[PDB]
Amino acid sequence: RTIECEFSHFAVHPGHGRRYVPFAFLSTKPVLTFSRPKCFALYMRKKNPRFIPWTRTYRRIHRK
Amino acid sequence: RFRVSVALPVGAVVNCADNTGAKNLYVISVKGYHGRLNRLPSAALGDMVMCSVKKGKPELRKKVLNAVIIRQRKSWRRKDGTVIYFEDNAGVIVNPKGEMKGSGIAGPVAKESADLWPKISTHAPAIV
Amino acid sequence: KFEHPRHGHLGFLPRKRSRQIRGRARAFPKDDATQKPHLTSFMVFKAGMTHIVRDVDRPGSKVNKKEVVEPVTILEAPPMVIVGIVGYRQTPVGLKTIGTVWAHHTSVEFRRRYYKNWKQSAQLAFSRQKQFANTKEGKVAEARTLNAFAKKASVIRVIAHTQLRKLRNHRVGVKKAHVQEIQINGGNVAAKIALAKSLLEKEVRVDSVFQQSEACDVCSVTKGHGTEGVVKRWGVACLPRKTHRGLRKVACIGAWHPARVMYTVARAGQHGYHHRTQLNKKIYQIGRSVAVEPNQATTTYDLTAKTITPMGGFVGYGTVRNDYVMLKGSVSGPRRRVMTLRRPMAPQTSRHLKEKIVLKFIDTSSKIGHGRFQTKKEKNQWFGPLKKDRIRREER
RNA sequence: UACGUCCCUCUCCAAACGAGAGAACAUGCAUGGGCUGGCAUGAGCGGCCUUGAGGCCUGAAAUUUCAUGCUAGGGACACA
RNA sequence: GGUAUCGUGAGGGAAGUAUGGGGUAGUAAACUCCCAUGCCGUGCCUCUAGUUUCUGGGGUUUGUCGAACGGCAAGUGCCCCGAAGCCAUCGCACGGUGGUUCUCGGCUGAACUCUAAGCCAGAAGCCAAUCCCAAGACCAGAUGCCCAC
RNA sequence: GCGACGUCGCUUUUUGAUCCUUCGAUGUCGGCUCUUCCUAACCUAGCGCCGCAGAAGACGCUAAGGGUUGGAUUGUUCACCCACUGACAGGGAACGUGAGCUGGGUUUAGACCGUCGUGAGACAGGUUGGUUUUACCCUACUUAGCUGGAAAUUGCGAGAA
RNA sequence: UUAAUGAGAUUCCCUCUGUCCCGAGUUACUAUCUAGCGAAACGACAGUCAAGGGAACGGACUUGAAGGGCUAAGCGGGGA
RNA sequence: GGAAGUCGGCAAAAUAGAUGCGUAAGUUCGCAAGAAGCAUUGGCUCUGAGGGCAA
RNA sequence: UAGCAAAGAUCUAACGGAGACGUUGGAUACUGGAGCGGGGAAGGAUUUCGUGCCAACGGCACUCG
RNA sequence: AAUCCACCGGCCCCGAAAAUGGAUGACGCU
RNA sequence: CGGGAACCCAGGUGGAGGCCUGUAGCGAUGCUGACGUGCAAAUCGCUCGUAUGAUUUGGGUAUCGGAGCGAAAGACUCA
Ligand SMILES: [Mg+2]
Ligand SMILES: [Mg+2]
Ligand SMILES: [Mg+2]
Ligand SMILES: [Mg+2]
Ligand SMILES: [Mg+2]
Ligand SMILES: [Mg+2]
Ligand SMILES: [Mg+2]
Ligand SMILES: [Mg+2]
Ligand SMILES: [Mg+2]
Ligand SMILES: [Mg+2]
Ligand SMILES: [Mg+2]
Ligand SMILES: [Mg+2]
Ligand SMILES: [Mg+2]
Ligand SMILES: [Mg+2]
Ligand SMILES: [Mg+2]
Ligand SMILES: [Mg+2]
Repeated sequence: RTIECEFSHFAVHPGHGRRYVPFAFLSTKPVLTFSRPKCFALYMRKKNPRFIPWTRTYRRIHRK
Repeated sequence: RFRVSVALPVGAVVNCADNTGAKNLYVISVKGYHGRLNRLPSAALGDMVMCSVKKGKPELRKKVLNAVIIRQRKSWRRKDGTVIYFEDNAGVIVNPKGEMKGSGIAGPVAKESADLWPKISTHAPAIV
Repeated sequence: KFEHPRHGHLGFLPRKRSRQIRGRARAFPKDDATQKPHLTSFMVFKAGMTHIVRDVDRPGSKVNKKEVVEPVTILEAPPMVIVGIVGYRQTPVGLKTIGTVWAHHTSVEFRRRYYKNWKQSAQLAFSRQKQFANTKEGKVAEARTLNAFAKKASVIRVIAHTQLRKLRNHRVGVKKAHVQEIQINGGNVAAKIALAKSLLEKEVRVDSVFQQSEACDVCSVTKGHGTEGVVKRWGVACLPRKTHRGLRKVACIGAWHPARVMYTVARAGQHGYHHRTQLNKKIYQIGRSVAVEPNQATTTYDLTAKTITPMGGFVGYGTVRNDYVMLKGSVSGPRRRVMTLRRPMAPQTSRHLKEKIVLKFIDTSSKIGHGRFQTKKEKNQWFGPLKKDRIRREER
C-alpha cells in the first residue's frame, strides 16, 4: 500500500511523502508523489531521473 | 468542512479557473469567517470568498462578487495523512447562494471543494 | 470597547519548574466500590513518537471510510515491582498515612532511591527493616498495621518502583528507582488490602493495569526551555519593527492604578518543565517485549516481521526492549522522561472514546532520516552488495 | 569517630548563574566497527566513464547497538 | 538532631467557548446524541513546512598556496541539498463534572393560589472537584537510615 | 412600543465654571501593545409573553459567564461606507497605558500663503520641514535559589485531628 | 503655463518583499558566570496593600488585609 | 499571501554589470532616456580578421 | 554594580624571569601601496637612543612601555 | 359571632446602577 | 565627409558641458538606526547629496564688538 515515487521511484509509505497536483493533465495520475523535497526541488528544476546517480531509473541504466 | 490549511489571506490575488471572462480574484473577504483580532481573513481550499475582479471582462469588474477556491498553492495535510498542493491558486466565480456561474473549470478541482459544492464537480475536468 | 481574548491560561500559574521530573498523579480516580481491586496508575518512559495507519470506525465523513494516519507515541513500560502498602485515614484535615508495610526483600535499585551517592555509602537503607522483618515482633508489628489498614484506612496505595536493570536503556542515565504510590480503586477495603497484600513484591506489568483500546491520562513533566521571554512563554505579540529597546515585549504591563504590576500580565521566566496531565490519551496498542514476541509492529496487514524500534532506534532514546505502550498523539515529555499513566477521570462514555481499534500499519521508517524503508531487510532489497559489505562478504 | 549530605570531575530529560536529573569500575569515557541517515560518484588509474549509491560526514547542545582501550578518591561540614 | 523518600493539601490560581452538520422531522420547531470545523488553552515533533555554524556533502566565484590533490582568504564568498535540534493554527495531540440555589414552572392550604410555616424542581449562577502551585497552614503525615560526647 | 401636556429621580466618554493641589516641571491628543473592570445585555444562555398554527418575527425579564472582526479615506477620538459575522453593545481604569513604542496632530526656532497691521509682527487660519534622555536604586510583578524557624529565633512555657 | 532638474510635498500603479497575517530558526557582539579593573547620576527617611478621611489619587494617619529572613536574573507598574 | 502593516512602502527586498534589440507622453528640440521594455551571458577546442621589419 | 561589547583571532615550543609578561623560532593571520607603510609642514620638544627599573602611570596585566 | 366599605403613620418591600477588593471603623450582633 | 538645380539623408572625427554614473574630497537625506553616566560637551553605522566646479584645500593676508562678515539661517566671529 505504498505509492511509489514519481521522480526517484522510491517507496512512499503512507504519511511520509508530500504529494503534488501540477496544473496540467495526466491520464495516468493527476497527483505526483515525492518522498523528499530534494526529489521535488530537483523536479521543478526538471532533471531526468536517469542522469542522476541515486534515483531508480539510473539504476536501470547504470546497472544493465 | 475540512481541516484545510489556510493559504489566501484577505487581499490575495487568486486567478480565475472558470471560463467566465475574469482573470483575477482579489480576495475581498472570506464568507463564513468568524472574526478574530488582527487576524487577516484567510481563505482555504473549500472556502467561498467574496471577490472583485482585477483583470478580465468589465461586465463583472467594479463589483463585489463571490468565488469558491478550486486550487491551493499551499500544502494542506489531508486527514488521510497525504500532504498535497497545487501549482497555482485558483477559484471559480460563483452565485451569491452558491452556483457554478461560468464555463466548466479549466483546472484540476480539489476534493475539498467538490464535496462542499455539488455544482462545481460537475464542471471540473479532473478531481484531485 | 475593542479588546481581544486574553493570552495564555491563568490556571497554569505560576509558570514554575515542577518540583520533580517524575510525573505524579495529583488525584486518582473516584473510588467506585462496585469494581474489582486493581491498580490505577503506572510509570512508563517516553521512548519517542511515530505514526500509524488505522481502520476507522464511528460513522462520520472522514470516518466510516478509508484509513487515516494518526501520530502516536511509544512509551516503554517495564513491569513495576511493588514494595509497600500505604493506607490513609480520612481525617478532617485530609488524608494521613497510617503506616507502611514493606516487602521482605527490597530491590537494590529501590534502595538507591534513598541515597544520592550509594557507592561511597555503606548501603544501610532498609537494613533494620530486613532484619526486623525476619523477627516475630516484626510479623506482629506488620499485621498490627495491616489489621489497621482495614479499621482506619479508606485509601490504600501500594508503593511501586520501576525496574531499570530490566530497562537496558542506557540513555536513561539514572539507576535509582522511580517510586510512585498507586491508588487501588476496588471496593470493600478489607478486600482492597487483599489485592495489595497479594501482589506485594511481585512485578506488575502494564497490560495488567490497562487494556488495549481504552484511554488513560498521562501525568508528566513538560520539556523545559529555561527562561523564555514574553513572546515565547505567553505568546503575546511582537511589537512593530520600529520599536526602541527591541520588540519582544509587552508594552503596557500596568495602568496607573493599581500601581502594582498584576499577576495576569505576561513576563519572562521558566517556560517548560511544568507538570501537565493530558486527559484522555487513548491507547492504541499495549504490545509486549521483543524478548517474548519479536514481532511487535506486525498486526495483521503487515505480515512482514518487524518491531516497534525504528531503523536506527528512536532518536536520542535507543531500542525499545520492554512492554511498550502506544498512546495517540502528544505526551508532555522529552525522550527518556518518566511518564505516569492514570486511568481517566472523565465519564468516558462516548462513541469517540470507547470505540475499539485495529491498527492496519505502523511506521518503523527511521526517525534519524527521512526514512523510506521499513524493516531494514527492505533496505537491503533496494540496494545490492555495495562496497561496504562487498569488501567483507567477498574478501573471504 | 557513625549514617550520611556537599564540593571537585563526569553525564544531560535540566540550566542565565544557583538549582535540577544523574553516574560515581558503570559500558563510564575514548576510539573503531556495524546500523541509521546526509551527500551524489571521490585522489588515483584503465578504456573522457570504469572501477563505484563511490568518497566523505553521522553525536558533537550531546542518532542507535557492537569490539578494544584507558579508567583521580581527594576534600568540606556532619562533628561536639 | 541530621539526612532521605513517599505522601497529605489548608490556601491561592482556574478555562474552555462558539458555529455548522447529520439525525428523528414540513411531524397540535427544537431536544440525550452522532459528526466536523473555528477560536482559545496545554502540549508535542511522527509527518509536512520553515530553520543550518553537522560551514555535513556537493557546486561555483575572485585571490591564493609552483601546479594539481588539497585547501585557504572574501569577519560563514555565493549557491544546491542537508540530518539533529528547535519550531508553525504552516504540522499534531488533547481540553463533553457533581452538587447548590434564584429567575421559574408548581404543590398544600391556611388566614379560594406558590408560601404566612410545610415543599419538589431545575438553564445559568455560585460552590467545591478534575486542573496548576504547595506547611511561614511551620504536617504529632508515614517512612529509610544513623553518631561522638 | 413609546408620543400630546408634562413633570419628577439619578446620570458622565458632558457644556462650562471654580481657582482648592501643582510654576526650584504630575511631558502634550491618537494610537500600538497588554491587563483589568463594570452592565445601563450587542451576541450566545434561561424561561416568560402577543392578533407567538409550523416558519418567522414580536415584546419583554434573568444573567458580566464567554464572545464583540478585517479593511478604505482621516493624525484622529467620532463619523462614514466596504465586507465577514451569532453580533460586530456601551464604559471605567489619571480622557487605563510614552524612564513601553510611535511621532501622525498639537510643533516653538526655517519658510510660504490668506486676512490683519503704518511697521516689527499677529491669527486658537492653512502648508511644509522640525529633540522623544536616564532604571544600575526601593517596591510591584516574574521566575530562580538559600536559610532559619512553634513564647514565630527567647523561659526550662508544659496543649499531639 | 511650463521641458529639464529635485535627499522638496503628494497620490496611484507595477515589481518586490517578515511591513504585516504570524511569527520561527541561525549567527557574531553583548547581556549571563568568572579573573582583573572599576565608576557615576542620584540619596530626608524610606519603601505590602485596599478603604476612609486629608492641601480633596498616602510609604508613614485611621481601620482592615497580607508580610520570616536574606537573595541572583529580569522587567518597567508605581515610588505624583 | 503580498502593503491587508503604518500618519506614511518607514525599513527591507527588489533592481543591477556588459552587449544586442527596442524606447512613448510631453517638450524650451537640446532632452525625456539607462525611458519603459525585452534578449544573450559559462567553460572549452577552434576558425576569422585586426600589425611593425624587403628583393 | 553599570560596565571594561565599534575597530586585527593568538597558537605553540624553550628561554628568560621572584612569578598572566617579554624575547627568539615556527605556525595562522591582519593592515593591503588613499596602509597599524616610509618621509615632511602645522603643532608638540626629548617623546629619540641605550642600559636599568616596575613604586604609580599605560582604564586588564606586565619581566614591557 | 363576627365580618366591612376610606384613609392617616411608618418600621419595612420594591423605585435605585456602576468600574482594584471593601467597609457602621473591624469583627460581629438579630 | 560619403550621396543627390536649393540644402536634407546618413558615416566618422573631435571631446564641450555650473551634464550624468562614480573614487577621494567636500557635504549630511533617511533610518526619526546605534549611542544618549557617549568613543564623542554632536560621535558611529548604513543609506544618501555632490564630485571640472558659483568646487575643495594649505599657508599668508585683510574686516570684529553699540562691530565684523554673511548665496541671509538674525547664521558665524576660539565649545
Ligand atoms: Mg525608534
Ligand atoms: Mg552541557
Ligand atoms: Mg542532585
Ligand atoms: Mg563510529
Ligand atoms: Mg558523550
Ligand atoms: Mg485544592
Ligand atoms: Mg480552594
Ligand atoms: Mg497617549
Ligand atoms: Mg489598519
Ligand atoms: Mg522586590
Ligand atoms: Mg541631591
Ligand atoms: Mg525578589
Ligand atoms: Mg532586582
Ligand atoms: Mg506580485
Ligand atoms: Mg559620496
Ligand atoms: Mg608654514
